[PDB]
Amino acid sequence: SGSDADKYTPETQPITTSEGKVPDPADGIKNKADLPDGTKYTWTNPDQVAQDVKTPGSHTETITVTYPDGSKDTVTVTVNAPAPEGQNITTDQGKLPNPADAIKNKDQMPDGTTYTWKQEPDVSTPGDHTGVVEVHFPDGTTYEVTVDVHVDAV
Repeated sequence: SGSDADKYTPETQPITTSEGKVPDPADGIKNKADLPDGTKYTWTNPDQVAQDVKTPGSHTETITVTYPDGSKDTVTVTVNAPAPEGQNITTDQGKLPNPADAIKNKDQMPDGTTYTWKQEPDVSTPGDHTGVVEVHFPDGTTYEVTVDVHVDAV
């Protein structure tokens, strides 16, 4: 059509965000310098990206690229919100750790997130065990994390 949208090819790159924060959609475009001066970048669905960033995962979002000729291109980008990550821990035979100890990035979870054992590791037996930590978000959602617990013989 001879439009800018037909001429240019915006390339996306994954966006990593922090808990609940929507970034500038321009952050999702790898080759902004390729595009005309004054090209605009907009979250195509602001409500969706706002809700998606409040939960762990790699979420598919769309960015609208508005060109100076009035044409537009809507591209797909990943927005990554942190998930609770397990870390290996060690405990004495018989002792069940605080489940929070088995989560490596508690600081990346929403303020007020708490932790339980959904499935406790069997600490009465020395050796390597897995347990499941339940991550309890303030908004009432939860996340299960399989974690490794080494039990030292006593």
